[PDB]
Amino acid sequence: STGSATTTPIDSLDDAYITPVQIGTPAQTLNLDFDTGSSDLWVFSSETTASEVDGQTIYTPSKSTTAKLLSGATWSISYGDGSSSSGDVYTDTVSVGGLTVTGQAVESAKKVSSSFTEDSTIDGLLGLAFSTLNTVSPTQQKTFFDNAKASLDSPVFTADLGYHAPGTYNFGFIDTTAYTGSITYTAVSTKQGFWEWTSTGYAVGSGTFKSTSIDGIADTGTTLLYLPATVVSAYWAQVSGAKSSSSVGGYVFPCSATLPSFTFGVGSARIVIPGDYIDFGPISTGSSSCFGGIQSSAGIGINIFGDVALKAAFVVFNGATTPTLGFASK
Amino acid sequence: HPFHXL
Repeated sequence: STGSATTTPIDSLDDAYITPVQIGTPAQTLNLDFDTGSSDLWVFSSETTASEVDGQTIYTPSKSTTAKLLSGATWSISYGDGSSSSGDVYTDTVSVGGLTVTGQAVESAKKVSSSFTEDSTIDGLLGLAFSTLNTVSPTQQKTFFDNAKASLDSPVFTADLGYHAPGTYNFGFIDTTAYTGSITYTAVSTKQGFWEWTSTGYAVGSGTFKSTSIDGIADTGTTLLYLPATVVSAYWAQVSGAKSSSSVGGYVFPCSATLPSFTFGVGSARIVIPGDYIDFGPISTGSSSCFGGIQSSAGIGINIFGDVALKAAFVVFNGATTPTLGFASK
Repeated sequence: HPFHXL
């Protein structure tokens, strides 16, 4: 049992990636934002407040013959976004790329934040962190990957995000076709329930590599690269005009400037993010200030390797008891 | 229009 589904950016900035998943019987196709930094499968639904759904496709549990109320079961999630979602919960058959899982917990939103309502391309989330994080009460649920694991050929999914382009999520196998050279695997701490790992240093452009341990999370659900104040300061110091703004709330640079690449260390390996991935374009329409894709971790308390870093690598989340994280060049 | 998912 394997599964491969195409993931597609929702905008030309690649703010997020959406993958079609099939829920219910017969199937309802929803486009979900695969989030390795949460643990809840949540969807817009027939129960979602009608003043909170704006062109999103809803899951109607009443048309699924596989769908069943988990009586008493309840969810509430809160992101670092400040994003919120909550409601009640169903079990149902869920298929990703032809990999089918029955009795998946499908948490139906009665309530959703502004941030989600505004985002017409996202029909909900598929959380791919560790199940410890999952929110449902009073009985806590498992994640789709955890539900599939035993069925899979290998208990593993890979992430292959595209820059301005589709890519792929594969389940159950490693497409040796899709990367260059060798995969470097590195230790994962599950202790906070994140794909949490420790990077071995960094280089800015064609500079010297600094060996320094940077602890943070692989998160396909976060757009930007979030690194300590020290490292982020070194990066922008290399771009004439870049400064941290109070107003806009992070580093900006003159759109006419030239972003140096950013190198991160995975073991004795190195992954270069091209300076082009670091461009998030004009902070406002018309503006000649442009938003940087590397920002300070100082106010989140965790360093996040978000889509800007992951899109530059072929990433394996080995979910094997001793979980590991692999990086390859692509 | 960035996203930061916990």
